[PDB]
Amino acid sequence: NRPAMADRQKALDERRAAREKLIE
Amino acid sequence: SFYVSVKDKTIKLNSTEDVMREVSIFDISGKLLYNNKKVENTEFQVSNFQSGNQVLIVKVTLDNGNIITKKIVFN
Amino acid sequence: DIERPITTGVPFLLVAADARAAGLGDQGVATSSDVFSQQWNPAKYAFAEDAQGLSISYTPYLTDLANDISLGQVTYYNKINDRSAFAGSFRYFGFGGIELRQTGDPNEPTREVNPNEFALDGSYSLKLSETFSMAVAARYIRSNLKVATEEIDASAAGSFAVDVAGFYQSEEIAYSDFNGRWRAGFNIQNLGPKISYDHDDLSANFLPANLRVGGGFDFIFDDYNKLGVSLELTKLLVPTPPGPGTPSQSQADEANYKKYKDIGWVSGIFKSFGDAPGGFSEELKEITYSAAAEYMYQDAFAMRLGYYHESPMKGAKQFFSLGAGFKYSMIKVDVSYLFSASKVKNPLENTLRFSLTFNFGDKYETY
Ligand SMILES: CCCCCCCCCCC(CCCCCCCCCC)(CO[C@H]1O[C@@H](CO)[C@H](O[C@@H]2O[C@@H](CO)[C@H](O)[C@@H](O)[C@@H]2O)[C@@H](O)[C@@H]1O)CO[C@H]1O[C@@H](CO)[C@H](O[C@@H]2O[C@@H](CO)[C@H](O)[C@@H](O)[C@@H]2O)[C@@H](O)[C@H]1O
Repeated sequence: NRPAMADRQKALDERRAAREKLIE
Repeated sequence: SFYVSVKDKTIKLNSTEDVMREVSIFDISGKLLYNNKKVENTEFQVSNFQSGNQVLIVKVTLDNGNIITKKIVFN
Repeated sequence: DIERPITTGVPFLLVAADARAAGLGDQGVATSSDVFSQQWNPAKYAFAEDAQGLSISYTPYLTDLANDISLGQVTYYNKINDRSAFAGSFRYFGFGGIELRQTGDPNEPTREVNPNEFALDGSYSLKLSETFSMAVAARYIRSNLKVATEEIDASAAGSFAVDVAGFYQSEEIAYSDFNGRWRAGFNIQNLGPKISYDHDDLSANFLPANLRVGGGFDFIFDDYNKLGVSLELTKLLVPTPPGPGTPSQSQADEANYKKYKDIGWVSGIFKSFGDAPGGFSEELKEITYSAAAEYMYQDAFAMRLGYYHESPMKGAKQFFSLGAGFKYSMIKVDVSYLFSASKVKNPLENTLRFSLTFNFGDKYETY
């Protein structure tokens, strides 16, 4: 037709990277 | 139609065609300073020494349970 | 009961003036940044999520006895950059209009007096690091509670004070069961010269200089549920007056009061600390504390429990507090209620505090 802690930490890291990259 | 007057440390209630049943005078602290259940549209002499307090609250209960509230300055 | 309370001028400055902090046990130094964060901790105005905010707060007094006797607050904040913010707040305690009447032809013109007490302050907050911020505030206090009569002068008494605040807010940190957040705060309040109610230097009252130190933690579950637990400690920075005797019966008390009242406010700040032959435990009786829990759903519903404890030796203000908050689109409504647990009657018992804030402007992301 074209371990919740680890997931939460990955989501936080992705949010941090995206917020850092978007403004610059 | 209701008036409270203070001339010389004396409280004077005036009601037009309305007769009061009870009067209560409170301080700003909420302490009951005076209470009379036999109001006759007359004057009231509360103790003159109030430790620097001037503002008083007068609650008047009429024939019916209606309550009239007046803030006065005790002078 | 209350043995040797600390006597300060303009005590109305110590009353919580917003429903959100009132519902959290009269604490705001380490809670989340909001529009009311001027009486508690201006330093978190730099951590605001909205660019500009306005707020109106109403705290009625003696609701059963009379109307119009209340403490109102109007706050405005504007954060210009992502690092700095300006704020201005105005607190006003009033009895409402009071008519001065003699019988004297009751159609005669009458004089209306409004005895009041207000404080107007402006604060600047700047973020030093990404997690820490500081703030400096300047406040003008005026007291006009006296009514002019014969042999009574009703000139207002004024004073100035400064505020130094600091706020730390960490980033979201993932743990085993939740990804919480850490907060800390301090606020040194009401640092200024003594207020003279009678306009005489010999008869002056200390400003209620205060120190608030607090810390909080946010349990974040499901991205829609939050539980903020906050703890605050408060100490008055005013010297304690002499008591029964500190070695001619009344002469000793007169001399002790003479030496106590002849203390500068700057020196009084340091004299508040220590001044006891005992250790930390003996001085712990001058520390008030408060513990608060705020549940937050979708950042739109808030449910607040609080406990405020003074030592019954001074003040005797011990109570539990209930609070609720709602956010429709840009309008936030807070209500708070108090259950007293002290022997002395709390003037704010059976009273529902109201708060209403409008948020507008740009939105800032939270680090
Ligand atoms: C003098 C003393 C203060 C009076 C100033 C009045 C200004 C009103 C601001 C209204 C406010 C807060 C209101 C809540 C606070 C009230 C609390 C009261 C409590 C009382 C107890 C949101 O209110 C929004 O409500 C929206 C309705 O849904 C409307 O959107 C409008 O629909 C269409 C129009 O029909 C329009 O096409 C559409 O573009 C709008 O989006 C607007 O009314 C407004 O944007 C502010 O938010 C925003 O408003 C705008 C201007 O609109 C402000 O821009 C600046 O305004 C002047 C700056 O000073 C400058 O001149 C101006 O150059 C500058 O652009 C910003 O501030 C901005 O952040």
